[PDB]
Amino acid sequence: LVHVASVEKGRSYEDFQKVYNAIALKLREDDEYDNYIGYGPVLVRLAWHISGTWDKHDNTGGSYGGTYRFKKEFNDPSNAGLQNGFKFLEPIHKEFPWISSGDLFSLGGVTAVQEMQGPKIPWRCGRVDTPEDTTPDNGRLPDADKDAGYVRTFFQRLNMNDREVVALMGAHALGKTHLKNSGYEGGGANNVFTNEFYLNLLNEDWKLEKNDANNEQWDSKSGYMMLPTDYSLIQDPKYLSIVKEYANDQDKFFKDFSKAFEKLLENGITFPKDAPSPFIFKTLEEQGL
Ligand code: HEM
Ligand SMILES: Nc1ccnc(N)n1
Repeated sequence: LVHVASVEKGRSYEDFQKVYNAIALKLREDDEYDNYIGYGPVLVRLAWHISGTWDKHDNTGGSYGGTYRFKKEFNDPSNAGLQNGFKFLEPIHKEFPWISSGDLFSLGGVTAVQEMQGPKIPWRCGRVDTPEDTTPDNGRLPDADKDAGYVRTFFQRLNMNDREVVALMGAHALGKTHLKNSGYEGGGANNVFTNEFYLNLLNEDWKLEKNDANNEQWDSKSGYMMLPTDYSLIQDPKYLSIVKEYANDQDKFFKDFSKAFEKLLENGITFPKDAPSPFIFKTLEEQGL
């Protein structure tokens, strides 16, 4: 099963920069969302969830087909809360109706990372909407209650190694958990992309507590929170070494995150040899906008 990237007809970098800018300007405007976190974190999560259905064994799922637009996927319990991100992107899609759904959802993630002062994430266009029957069944996204071995095995299906997994999980500095979405609560209100996930894991005093949904999570008195799967990164000796590395090297974390996140967003896609090079979008700030 082969998904060949096909550039939206006649479109070029400048077209996609316009879409980036519209997302970025709406991120700035709609600042009240989720007690003033804004939509950055939820858009990052959306990009990851639409990508994280991929299965390397058969090339099912993945970002290419834009299948999150179909009810089976939209309604996955694992996706509860992402409807907020989809509704954010609706007016962007109306303005730019030519962009494919997978391109839009993945570009939303890139835009959010960059506008939150994260690394540049190169991004390629050409995902093509596929029909409803290509939607992957629910259950491909990861559970949060499990341990390091679960996380390691889980990510092999997405062709991610230990460094890639630990880098990707640094996104858990962003936003928060919401009890009514996932059965986990808390984390604060951060909307700046930094390496603080790693620092927090290493330097906070963590307690294993039960939340109001009767699930265990790790809490600190400063207000940070780690899921069991987050905390597993300091329980496993191989993950812990990498956590330490990123805690101690912001640039290294940014570079490794960028490469893993692009990879995630591109898994499953065949780029023809004469496809455009990846685009690196300017932030609003770099444009003086
Ligand atoms: C073992 C892997 C992972 C597990 C089990 C997991 C689980 C979760 C859970 C349960 C939440 C809370 C959702 C809610 O209640 O609203 C969450 C939030 C989030 N996740 Fe993950 N996650 C994983 C990996 C990732 C990865 C790889 C990324 C992206 C690179 C990511 C990005 C985020 C973001 C940005 C949020 C905050 C959402 C918001 O503030 O609305 N997660 N995750
Ligand atoms: N453990 C997590 C996951 C996502 N966001 C925050 N603030 N904490």
